[PDB]
Amino acid sequence: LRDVLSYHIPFLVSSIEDFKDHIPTDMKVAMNVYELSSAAGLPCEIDPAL
Amino acid sequence: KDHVCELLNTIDVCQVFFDITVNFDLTKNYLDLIITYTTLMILLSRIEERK
Amino acid sequence: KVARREIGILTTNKNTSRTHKIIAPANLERPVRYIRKPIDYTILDDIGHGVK
Amino acid sequence: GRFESEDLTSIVELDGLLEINRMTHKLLSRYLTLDGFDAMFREANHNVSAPYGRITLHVFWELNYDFLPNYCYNGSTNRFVRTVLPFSQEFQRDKQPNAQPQYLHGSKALNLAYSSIYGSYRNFVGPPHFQVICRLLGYQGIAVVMEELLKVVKSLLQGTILQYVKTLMEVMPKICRLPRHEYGSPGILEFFHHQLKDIVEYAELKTVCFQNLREVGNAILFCLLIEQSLSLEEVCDLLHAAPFQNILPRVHVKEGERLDAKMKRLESKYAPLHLVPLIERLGTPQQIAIAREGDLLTKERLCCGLSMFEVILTRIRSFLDDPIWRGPLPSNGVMHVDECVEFHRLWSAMQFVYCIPVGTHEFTVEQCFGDGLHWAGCMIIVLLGQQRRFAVLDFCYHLLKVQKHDGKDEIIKNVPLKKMVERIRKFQILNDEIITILDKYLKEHVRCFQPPIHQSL
Amino acid sequence: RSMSTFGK
Amino acid sequence: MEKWIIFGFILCHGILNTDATALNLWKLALQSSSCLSLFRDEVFHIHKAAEDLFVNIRGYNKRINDIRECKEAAVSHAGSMHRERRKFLRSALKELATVLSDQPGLLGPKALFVFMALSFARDEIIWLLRHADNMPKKSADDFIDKHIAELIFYMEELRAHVRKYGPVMQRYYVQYLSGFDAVVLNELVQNLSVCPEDESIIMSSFVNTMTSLSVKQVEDGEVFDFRGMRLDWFRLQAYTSVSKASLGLADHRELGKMMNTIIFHTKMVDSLVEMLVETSDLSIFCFYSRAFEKMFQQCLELPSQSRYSIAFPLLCTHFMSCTHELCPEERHHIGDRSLSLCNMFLDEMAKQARNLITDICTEQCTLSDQLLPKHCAKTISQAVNKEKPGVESMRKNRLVVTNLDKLHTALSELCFSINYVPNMVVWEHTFTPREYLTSHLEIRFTKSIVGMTMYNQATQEIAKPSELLTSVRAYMTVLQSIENYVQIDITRVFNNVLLQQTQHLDSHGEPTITSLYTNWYLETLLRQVSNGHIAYFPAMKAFVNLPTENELTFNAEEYSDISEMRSLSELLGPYGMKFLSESLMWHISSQVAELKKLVVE
Ligand SMILES: [Cl-]
Ligand SMILES: [Cl-]
Ligand SMILES: [Cl-]
Repeated sequence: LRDVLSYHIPFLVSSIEDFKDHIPTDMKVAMNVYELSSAAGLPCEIDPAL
Repeated sequence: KDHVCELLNTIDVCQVFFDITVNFDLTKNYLDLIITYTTLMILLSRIEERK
Repeated sequence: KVARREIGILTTNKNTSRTHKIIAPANLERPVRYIRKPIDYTILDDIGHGVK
Repeated sequence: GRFESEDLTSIVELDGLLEINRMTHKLLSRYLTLDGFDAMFREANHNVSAPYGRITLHVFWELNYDFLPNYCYNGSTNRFVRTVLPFSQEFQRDKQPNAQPQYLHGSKALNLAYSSIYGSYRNFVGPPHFQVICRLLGYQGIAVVMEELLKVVKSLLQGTILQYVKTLMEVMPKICRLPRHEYGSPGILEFFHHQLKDIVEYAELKTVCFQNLREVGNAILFCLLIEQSLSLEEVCDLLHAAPFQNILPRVHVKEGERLDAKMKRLESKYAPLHLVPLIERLGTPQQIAIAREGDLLTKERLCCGLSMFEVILTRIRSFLDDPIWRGPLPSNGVMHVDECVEFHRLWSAMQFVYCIPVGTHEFTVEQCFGDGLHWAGCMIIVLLGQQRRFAVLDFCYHLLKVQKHDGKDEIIKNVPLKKMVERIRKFQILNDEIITILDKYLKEHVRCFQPPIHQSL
Repeated sequence: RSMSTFGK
Repeated sequence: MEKWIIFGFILCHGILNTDATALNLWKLALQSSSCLSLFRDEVFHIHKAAEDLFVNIRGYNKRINDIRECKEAAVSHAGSMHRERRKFLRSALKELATVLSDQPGLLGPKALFVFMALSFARDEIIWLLRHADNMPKKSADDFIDKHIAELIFYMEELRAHVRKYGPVMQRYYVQYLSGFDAVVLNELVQNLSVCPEDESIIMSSFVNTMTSLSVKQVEDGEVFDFRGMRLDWFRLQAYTSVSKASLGLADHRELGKMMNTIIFHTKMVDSLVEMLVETSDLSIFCFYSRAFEKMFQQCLELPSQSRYSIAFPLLCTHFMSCTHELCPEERHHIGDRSLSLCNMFLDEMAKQARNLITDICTEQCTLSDQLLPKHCAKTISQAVNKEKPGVESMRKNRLVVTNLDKLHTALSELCFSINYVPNMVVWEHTFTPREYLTSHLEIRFTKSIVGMTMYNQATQEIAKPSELLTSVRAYMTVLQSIENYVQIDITRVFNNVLLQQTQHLDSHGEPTITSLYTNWYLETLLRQVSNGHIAYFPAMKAFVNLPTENELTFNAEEYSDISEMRSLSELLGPYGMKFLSESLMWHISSQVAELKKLVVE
């Protein structure tokens, strides 16, 4: 999924990557950044779905 | 039917001149009315339960 | 943005729209009742040079 | 470098090879710090300090020297194939010295495997090729190619084609009536043969006139087809963006359910996915600005409300300003009828030629030029607004009309009337399709006349 | 709905 | 005129024995038809009824023989005579409509040819219609015209020209009336030596009304009304046609002829709509519905004619013209009938285009499948130890027709008809043909996608994502081309269909490829991993079958490798893949729940 999205929506992925990589931190707010990230196929240290 | 017959008689008395290539409207209406009259009575005769 | 500006020159609006298969009129035709009335040879008297 | 030494059909192999390189980069990046793959690619493609990469430039080079002049379009299958031997114009490319397998697919075995895999793409040009061409060129590459194709079409129309049109127009019979049905189809076929003999015998009619027209036609088809590939590419990009841009599909509605009350519930489920709002909530001003711009670029695609083929045609019509195309004013103050001073008439003569059946072991005009020839001829006619008069005044259409009436079948000047009219019908169906399509994409003041005036006033 | 990104 | 002559001379039969003209005229009409129309579909068989009347009279033995000779003449020759007329009129109207569309200005000077053409074609259609239903066939092709749609279509073309370029015809004839006509008419009136006040008032009125017209009024688009002027000419005919009339029309034939020309000119100004009804109304089909629908089917099944299939729903607009104020009880029935027919026609035209597109997609999916790597196996082996896609497109001769050629032609022809007119109004209801196509394309595409999944619960079979995607892409390519033929937005079609497939259920509560694949990967692939038949190979980035004693019917690697999972992602997107993971996590929750029990224990 990740490779496919980076190909179809590079501009969106570009912002998602930068946004996930450079976060401080609260947990409830991190799950929101992680839920968005994983939806774009980005690997997370903590799996929101799990 | 009555009105048509009365009008047909009046036209006989008036001895009207008919020519499709001259008084088109007069001639056309005259022929149209007769055919309508005719087809109307024929159609009526086909209604076998009218009596 | 530079690339899109370059191809934008070669484009124009594609006037496409979307509607329904069937559009009924605002007011449907009113069912008119049949009423018998005698032959009247005066209904054309006001059309053109009439004769009363 | 491999692509630069092969024809346009090898672009599918290039794409597959690039994807293997991308995979190699990914696998290596787990342990090593390498330049971004895109940065590596653009540098090798010479697309860093230059607007158009080597791939885009080679695509255009191939269009100009191979595709346009050598390919024949098949509208039923939607594929191009190569012309016949005598019309195949060869242009020698400098060979590429093969390197060690690891610089390609990995090994000898893999090189063979993939080589065979992509061998199924070398004998034609279709949607798969166009799909790759779109992806590798991008908006900027497609735009420059289209702009350059216009220059090619303009060069041909105002150049060699114009020259030959003006030449053949004089070779054309000054006037040519459409004989009454009474003469019979056999006699009409004989009449046309005599009236159009000098067009039938013109030596460079196929090698030059048809050839040039085929190139223009192929150029037009490329523009149309490439735009269609681009539309498919855009719509798929948009489908994947939808989830991150709060775009939901229609949901099913059971009893006691209102889409208004449900769609808003579903929108809450995918709320965490709505990108822009999230970044506006937790992101820096810099992140936010970059997000708004990216989001705008992602949602705005040509397929949303823009098209090109219309503009392409519009600009090509402006290439036909020479008075030879439309000819002088009609004598009757309305339209020409018997005179042969308009292009569509010349096209009628040309159509008469290519409708003529050839030997069982000869190649036909369709086997040599494909549909591109007719796309060009019909385009010129449509752009000149001569399609209606062409339908009425065409020689072959008249012959077909009469033959269907008298049902006669003879052999006039070695031309079996029956086969002749069978071919005319085929090209008639083709012409109608093309003309209708062109008119459709091409989507005021009417010249009125004065009634007889009493010499008095 | 004009697309400014394409210079509209 | 035929009914006039036939019934007329029967009513004054006496003249048939004393006048050669009347007889020849009568016989001519008796040779032209076998039955007449009393009213609508009620027909009157001429020769039989005519004979029965004359056999019961006397001095009409010679007429009885005339009838019988005319009867065989009509039965033997009339049918073919009319057939040839329809062939001529198809060419005639086609060329007429095309030339006019090229030079609309000709609708001015050549207005008469338009109404001549419409009248001629209309007559032939109603003649064929009643003889086809009431006369026995000599051969199987008797009274069958498979090209009838073409004739009707070009009638509609002419009708549309008059509705669109009305102002062109209006302008041309207000100039004609205020200019030439007003001059000659006044010139002729002034030279009359005798005419009562009434006759004088009317004729002068003609002149004053004619000279008071101007192109300005047309440019303003005013609503002209010459009903009074037309009825006055009718009156004047009555006043001057009765014997002993001060002004006799029989002595002024040129006045009558000129006046008739002038009256026609007034109609070209304010009666263009009614003239269309008078010369080309085909509401008669409302009472020949069986034949109406039949002619339609015939049109669709014949590619060269399907092009004109739009003519039928267009005819549905005519229906209301057959109604009369004295019989309002039937008006609504006729109305509902025109709506039901128009809808059926448009629906059927769309369904056939749908079917043609489907067959084309199937053809293309086959061509795409031939490009797949699996087909290169032979080539690999033949080179290791020691046709071609595109060949099908190498055309030798157009006379050689492929299945794709047939499908392609049938599609373009039919689409020309579907795209012919943006919309049509039938009994105040607006119909939009292309919306019928759009709707059917969305429905069919959805069905095809789910269908090409080849899903089967019992056998645990499902299509490889890579091959499903390949077919879907082939479909999209074909559909995208439809914009070449019909003013339709295929992009919206794509969005509606594909985006719903990313959900657990589509808008109709039906399973999507997302739900199907999600279920299969869990209940089949992953389940067999737990059964010890499949293992994850990080080396191959895929799940691979193990050499165990199993009865698996699939290869895990062909469903879970990098290319496959990417193909799957293409089809499901973020929505679908997110739904996939959710189902995965559920099974994990179940396992964790059991683990906790073991911990507590
Ligand atoms: Cl990819
Ligand atoms: Cl027949
Ligand atoms: Cl179905």
